Amino acid sequence: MFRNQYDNDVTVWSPQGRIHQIEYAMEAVKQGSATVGLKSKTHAVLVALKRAQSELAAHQKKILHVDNHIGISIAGLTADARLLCNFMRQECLDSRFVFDRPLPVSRLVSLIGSKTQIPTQRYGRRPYGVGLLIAGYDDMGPHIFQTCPSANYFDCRAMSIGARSQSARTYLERHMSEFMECNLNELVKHGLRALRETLPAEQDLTTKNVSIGIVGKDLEFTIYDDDDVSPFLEGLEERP
Amino acid sequence: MALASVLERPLPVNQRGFFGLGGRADLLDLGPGSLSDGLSLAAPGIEMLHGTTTLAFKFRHGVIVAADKKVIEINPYLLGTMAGGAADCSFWERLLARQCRIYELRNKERISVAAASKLLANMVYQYKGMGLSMGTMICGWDKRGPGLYYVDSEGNRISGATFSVGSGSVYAYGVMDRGYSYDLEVEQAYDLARRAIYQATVNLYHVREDGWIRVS
Amino acid sequence: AAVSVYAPPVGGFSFDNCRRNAVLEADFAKRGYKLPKVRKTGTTIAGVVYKDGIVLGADTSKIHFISPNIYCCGAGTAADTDMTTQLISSNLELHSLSTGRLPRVVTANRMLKQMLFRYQGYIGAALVLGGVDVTGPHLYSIYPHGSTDKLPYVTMGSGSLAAMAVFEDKFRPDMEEEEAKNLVSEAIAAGNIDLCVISKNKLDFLRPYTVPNK
Amino acid sequence: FSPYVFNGGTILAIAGEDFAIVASDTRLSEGFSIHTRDSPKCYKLTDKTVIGCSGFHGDCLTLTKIIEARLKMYKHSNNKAMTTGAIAAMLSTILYSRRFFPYYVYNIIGGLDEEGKGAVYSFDPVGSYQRDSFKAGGSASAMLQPLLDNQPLSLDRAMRLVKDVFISAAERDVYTGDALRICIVTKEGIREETVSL
Amino acid sequence: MNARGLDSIPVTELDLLRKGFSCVKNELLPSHPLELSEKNFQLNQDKMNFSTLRNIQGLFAPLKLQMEFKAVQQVQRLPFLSSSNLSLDVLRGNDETIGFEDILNDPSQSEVMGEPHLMVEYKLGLL
Amino acid sequence: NPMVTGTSVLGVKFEGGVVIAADMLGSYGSLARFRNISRIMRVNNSTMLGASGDYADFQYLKQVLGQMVIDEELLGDGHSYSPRAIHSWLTRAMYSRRSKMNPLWNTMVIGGYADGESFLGYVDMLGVAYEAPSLATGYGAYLAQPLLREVLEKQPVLSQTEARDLVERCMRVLYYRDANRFQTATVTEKGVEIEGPL
Amino acid sequence: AWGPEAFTPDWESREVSTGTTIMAVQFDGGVVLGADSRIANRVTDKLTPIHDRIFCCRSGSAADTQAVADAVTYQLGFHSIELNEPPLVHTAASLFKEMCYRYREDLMAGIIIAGWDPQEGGQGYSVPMGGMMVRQSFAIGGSGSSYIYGYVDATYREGMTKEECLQFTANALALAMERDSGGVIRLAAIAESGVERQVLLG
Amino acid sequence: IGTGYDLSASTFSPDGRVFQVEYAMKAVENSSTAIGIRCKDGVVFGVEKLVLSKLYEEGSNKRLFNVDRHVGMAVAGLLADARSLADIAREEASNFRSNFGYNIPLKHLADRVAMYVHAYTLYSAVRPFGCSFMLGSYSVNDGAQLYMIDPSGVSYGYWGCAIGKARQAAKTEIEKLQMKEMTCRDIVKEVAKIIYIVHDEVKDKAFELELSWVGELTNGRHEIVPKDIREEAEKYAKESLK
Amino acid sequence: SRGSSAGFDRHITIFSPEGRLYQVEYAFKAINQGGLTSVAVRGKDCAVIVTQKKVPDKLLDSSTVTHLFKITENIGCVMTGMTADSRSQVQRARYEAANWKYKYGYEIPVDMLCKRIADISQVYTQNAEMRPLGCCMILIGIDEEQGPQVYKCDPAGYYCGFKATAAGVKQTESTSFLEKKVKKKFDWTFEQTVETAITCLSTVLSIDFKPSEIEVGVVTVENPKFRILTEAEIDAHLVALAE
Repeated sequence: MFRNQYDNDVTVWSPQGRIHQIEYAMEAVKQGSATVGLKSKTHAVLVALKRAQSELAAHQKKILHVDNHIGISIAGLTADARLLCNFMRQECLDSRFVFDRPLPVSRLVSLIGSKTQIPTQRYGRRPYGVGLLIAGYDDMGPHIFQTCPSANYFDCRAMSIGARSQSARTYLERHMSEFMECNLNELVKHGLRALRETLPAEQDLTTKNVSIGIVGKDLEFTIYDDDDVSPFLEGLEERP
Repeated sequence: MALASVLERPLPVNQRGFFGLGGRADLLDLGPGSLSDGLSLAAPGIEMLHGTTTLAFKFRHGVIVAADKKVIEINPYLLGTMAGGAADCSFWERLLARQCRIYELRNKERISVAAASKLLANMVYQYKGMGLSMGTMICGWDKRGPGLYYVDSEGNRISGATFSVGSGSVYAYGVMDRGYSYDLEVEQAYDLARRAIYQATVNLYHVREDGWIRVS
Repeated sequence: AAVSVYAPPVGGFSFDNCRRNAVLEADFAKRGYKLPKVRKTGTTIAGVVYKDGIVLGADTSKIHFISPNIYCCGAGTAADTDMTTQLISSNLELHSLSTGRLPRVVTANRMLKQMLFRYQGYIGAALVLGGVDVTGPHLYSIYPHGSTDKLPYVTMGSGSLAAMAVFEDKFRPDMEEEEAKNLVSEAIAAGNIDLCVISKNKLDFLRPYTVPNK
Repeated sequence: FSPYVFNGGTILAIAGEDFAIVASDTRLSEGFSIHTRDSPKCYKLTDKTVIGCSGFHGDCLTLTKIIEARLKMYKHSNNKAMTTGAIAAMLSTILYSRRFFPYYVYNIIGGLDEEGKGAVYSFDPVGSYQRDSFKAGGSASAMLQPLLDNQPLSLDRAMRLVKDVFISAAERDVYTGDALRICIVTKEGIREETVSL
Repeated sequence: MNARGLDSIPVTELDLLRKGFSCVKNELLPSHPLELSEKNFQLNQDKMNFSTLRNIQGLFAPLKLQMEFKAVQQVQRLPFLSSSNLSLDVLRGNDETIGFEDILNDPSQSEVMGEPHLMVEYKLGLL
Repeated sequence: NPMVTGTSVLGVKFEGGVVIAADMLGSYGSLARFRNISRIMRVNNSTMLGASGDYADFQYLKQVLGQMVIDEELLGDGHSYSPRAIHSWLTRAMYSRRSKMNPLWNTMVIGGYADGESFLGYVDMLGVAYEAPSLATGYGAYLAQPLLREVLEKQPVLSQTEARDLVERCMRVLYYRDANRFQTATVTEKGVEIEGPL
Repeated sequence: AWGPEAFTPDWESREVSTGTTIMAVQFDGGVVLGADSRIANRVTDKLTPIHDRIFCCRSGSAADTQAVADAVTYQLGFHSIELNEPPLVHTAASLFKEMCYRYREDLMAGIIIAGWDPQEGGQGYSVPMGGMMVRQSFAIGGSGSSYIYGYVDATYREGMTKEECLQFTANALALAMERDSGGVIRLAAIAESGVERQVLLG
Repeated sequence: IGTGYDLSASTFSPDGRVFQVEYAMKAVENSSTAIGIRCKDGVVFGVEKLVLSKLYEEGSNKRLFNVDRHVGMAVAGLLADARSLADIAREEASNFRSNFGYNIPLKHLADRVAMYVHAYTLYSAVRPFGCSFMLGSYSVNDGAQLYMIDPSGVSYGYWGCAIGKARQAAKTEIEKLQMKEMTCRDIVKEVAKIIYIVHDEVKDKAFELELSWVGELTNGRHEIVPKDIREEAEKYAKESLK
Repeated sequence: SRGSSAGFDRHITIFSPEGRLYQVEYAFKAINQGGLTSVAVRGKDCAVIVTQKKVPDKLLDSSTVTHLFKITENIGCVMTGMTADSRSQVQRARYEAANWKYKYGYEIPVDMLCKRIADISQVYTQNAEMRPLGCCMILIGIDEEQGPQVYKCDPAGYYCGFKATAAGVKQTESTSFLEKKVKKKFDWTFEQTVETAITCLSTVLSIDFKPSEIEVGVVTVENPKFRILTEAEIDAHLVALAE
């Protein structure tokens, strides 16, 4: 009742010391579709669920390509995702050109956070309404990072974002102790089983609504779509 | 960094790595850029066409241009010739072709010879004295009949019924002046052009209503 | 309204006739003609610091006015000397009006030095500056490139060698006013004569500043 | 202060019906002194194109880095690898971007085209280019072009010819290296081997 | 020390009556050694003050000065009329000194002036 | 406007790392009175740098490089600059400064030992860079490069003591060419150790 | 060529110099700064005070050196008020070096700095043309820098008394000035108790 | 009551107060408690770090930064503002070292950062920061030093400080220590014990203790506490709880 | 800028129907938020500044809590009001004094410094983007021809020179006491000035002072440099007053 005056801008503090527009922007992440990202001792895997407007339209793509060793997944708005992807690509390109070395994922995500913090303090701007999942590989091994509209980033070992991702998070927490020993197979399967918990109990996963991205010790970032996903889907069970 | 963003004027002082009167500021941005196009400011062997002779004249049935490649096909309906610096001719005539295509797309009607020649002269006039060297004859056919113009890097732009530039310019020009005639058939025009280019010391083009063709 | 104007104009010096004059002078010299020249002043000037004041001398007025207690002499290009002196006088009058008391010699010296250094020595104006303030008498020497120099006696002009020799021969610290006047007159004549005397007894530093007449 | 320094080198290119050959020496020098005896001047751009440049060394390094960055940009934007003709046109535009302060570099591009045949392009420090069947560049191009002109072939005879041309040119030139590198572009990929000189 | 200061030929691939009588070659180099120095005196002075203030005190001081300048320089007349620049002069410290920019070529009595809408559009960045 | 040469800097590669020797002399022109100044920099645990040319530019680059190393080690994420990264950054900086006709008058030699493999690079004021088993820049550049080149050609693999002796004898020959002090630095698995003056 | 041999702009020989001679010598308790006289002048002070215990001497163009000294005095005073402590000689030397190095292509300025601070005692720094910054036991600049360098280097010893240092500096300056001139030599001894200036004539 | 005068940072209440700054200071009390104690020969920090889920790594979203080689920092409040202020402090220290060639004194760094924070409470185009932080350092010629800065822009020197949700109880517990006559090895255990006492388990499921000191033991360097000492301190605190 | 609030009371650039600005008056009210009082007295050959010192906590470091600053080597200061605003204005004053010295070649006078600060502060009153600072500044110093000088400026941009001024919560009572003393007699020595300055605050606040509860800064003709007295000297003065 008393909140109507203090929730119209990001430059106004509420009498309880809260910025309501940041909390409102954090709710745009739950407007997308579920995404799951996990890692092992050698590889890093991203799994995403695609939606389509109608039966006569192609499914929207969720997994993008940033560099030979970095890839991202999107859940939220689209324009913000495109802008952030352009920024990531430019930074990686500049670092490689200048130093003849790949840009570390930690430095890249720190740059992302520093850039995203600004529009939450000045007038005439709005926060970025997008959440990302970043998978990379460098001298320290595989990495999985999560980004938030509030300019906050975390270093995870397995994370899920999107709509109705609580089930995926619960499954990942339950099966966390077996991830570090699995090879690429059964790791993609753990990811797919985690993603399958976000669906109604009647329907299953086909080859036209899943995307997979893998980066490893000596394997560059690759995206598998449509018929390329069948080998990973052959061995799944009947949704126990 | 929100206070510095409000001031819409990025000074080197507000950036990182600044100390003293200078600092680690000019050594920060060393990337390859994103997207633009612009010639560099002023501070080896440059290929130039020296032993080349060209010839062009217009008559009732169109424009005939011959040379000894050395002729640029700008459009299906426009023709050009190079003399001097090859790179400059190629670059600026590519720009002219792009401009003509833009005009046709916008206005749904092909550009005229006079407009194209004026555009080329305007583009090449901005860099007078910088070092550019080019000489071009532009041929075409539009709603006002055949056209023929001469454009160079000195700002000259003239129109006439007979032109010739090259090492053997004098002899060929004299021959085709002696043998010229406005009411001339295509075969006699071909013979006159061949004889003139032979006495100058073989390509041959012919512009018509609906685009140019190659004779030999 | 002009159809070729995009931004408002500004003030200051104008460099429109630089290249045109550069080629025109060469052509005229090649064909052997004459062009107008710049007026110059080269008469000798001098100054000395006696017990309780400053004595400035010049030969034929040529002694500029900067303040009731500060005076200056110039040599070089007449227009530059006049302009610099007038600008400094106006700025010092504004300063005195704001601060409510008579100015200091060091302030004028600093302003002149910074101006001359700013214009990179293209404004030819060699000056002899002297005055008296609460601290005491002072005398300076400024040069066209912006370098000052504080001395008890200075000379400038074509015949400055004889004057400098006379000063070296017959200078003594803390002399009387008449002796200083005679010394300045003799040094100037060794190269009519105008003398300016600024004495501490004719100035009051305990009263509010009031604008003089000119 | 001269911002230009000449470094020796010699490059060659032969175009075949289903193959392309690019070869160069491996010496870096400053006229009298010898910098290194191992410095190949052939760089692989994609799986079907190779570029070889000689002249001022710093300009060569900068040009190669810029070309690679532009290739990555195009691949990201258009979701496919760019062909040989597009590379040639882009390089011509890049070179003409500095008309009033030119790169002191001579380039030769060799590779396969869309139809699967050999293609060779030769440039000038300003940007003019054209398609050829065989081209020789570098310092010793003037004394090497007539030999090739007075002398399409199969892969083995072309390799034999390339070997004899460089062995004859090295003995009469003061900038040729102590080793020869040959890059072969075919439909199965790219392979290269070094021949001692 | 305030007076000592320390590849832009675009091709349209990103009206000739309005602009004329200008070539790149002549504007490549200055005509006099004092031309650029005099044209950019105030900018150089501001840069020097910002540099020394940032090196001695910190980031806050130059940022506050620039913020004050920007805020006070937004309440002026439209560009086709002459303004007084009172508060900007007070903040900048030039309220008690006279230079050569004030007594030479009074900008309030200029001999040329363009159309109003054109200048307002040019200042906004549209043209 | 007049130009004078610079002091001599030497470098060789051995089994465990690299050896660099530099001259303690100030300058060969009018600055000969600024004697006993060091020209060898330790960048980090696996990189050392030697310079020959103008001293003010050397000090400026020393400041910048030390600040960069401190900045990278503050984060503590486990990543450090390799010798090749320093080589590339120096080459780009030299080329960028040259393109504006305001070059940095220097000629650097970089040595390091990372991942069990030695490194040895060369950068000048024009942006020319390469790697060689041995390098020599300065007053006796043409009188020392062929000697080291042939010595290393005879024996491709050299030990630490042999490399040190070769450097010492080359410096002795250079002094005998025209008639004092120098210092030597070594990079190996232990780290960067500097001994001098001698 | 210029690549492998690492050629140098050689700043000190850009123009011929016929100025005075300046010297700074360190003794146990502090530093002694002196300058000679060698047209007009002969009543001019060649020592410019930067602070209460920091001085400097200039070589090269007069206007450029005076402007640099004025700016440095500004910056040092501001910094000392800000930090609330007496300044250090190293800070003044760094402040000189910044402008002497950034403007090496525009000004002809050579500075020598001498002073005393409670943390490191008497110090003397040299900032010749080009921007070099080196601390030395004894620093020589001007015109006799080549004529008296050998004698000064041979004769100089470790920390001595103030009077002996003054005598040594006076002797070196006199030998520098009588090269074949003037008669006025100015000296200044800087210690903890304060500066002690004196002039030698005849 | 300041209704109507609390929508901008450039508006004065009828009794002479700015309410946006007060709301910003109120916002700090929404985060966990961090304490810092200055002792005879060093400074030791301690942060009660809550755990959000078990899917995060060990070193995620830390609250102890390394501003320089000799300066530590502990934050409380909004995290993004804390990262921004840490970047600002690093830049200031680097600039001072580059200009003057030696390590920046702690008081000067505190003054610089405090003025930068205060500059945001003057204009209507930005909003005040929402985080507090503390700085600590040690050197042979100066000794240990500790400072606090709050969103209004006021800095002071302290012998023992506490910021966050439960600063009152933490201050009460600290005020019973003779920190002037003890050593870092004897202060780590006290810091851990105070953190454990202050923590409330009903409204907070679990937490991880975070510690770091700077002083003579580390030779003037800011470092993370070794794992064994952390384990010993935690065991002692748990025993003292009983 | 996000606009201007509507009302005769909620913005700086809006005149009341009776013709008065209220944000400036509210800034004046903001001075009394600290709760301290300051007194400045000018003597025959000296000037003295006295102010309170409140240290509420026991974990605080009393060495870092102060309100007497130093602008130049011969100018003192004392601030009342918001701490951060006071410190920011002190930094600005230091910069202005340094700039004046560089530009004119000699030390800035006290009245000139006060006028410069007031002129800067007036601009915040006539623009919609900036707000006044809630503090007041008192400066002391010694002139060449004239003796001691005491000056004061306020958030509105008005400055004046006084013989004995005060600021804070007890400004009115301090002013009345000082008026009575000055009207009675003004010829004071160094000892008398400090004694009366302490006595005014003591008799207004009705507190028997302690050496650690006040701080004093003096300027004298013999030693024209700003100096802050120590606890021993303050205690000696207090003992002399008590006896």
